[PDB]
Amino acid sequence: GSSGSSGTGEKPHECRECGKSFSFNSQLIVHQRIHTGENPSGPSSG
Ligand SMILES: [Zn+2]
Repeated sequence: GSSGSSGTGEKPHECRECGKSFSFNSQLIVHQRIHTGENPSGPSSG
């Protein structure tokens, strides 16, 4: 089972959804499609 750790890396594009980081925008965009794309466990409030 996956684990949890701190300090992943600083990138010019962070995912306010989960907290991920992508050196490039195009990337963060393809990832965010996972939050709005489906209906996970409470993605966001507003
Ligand atoms: Zn995310």
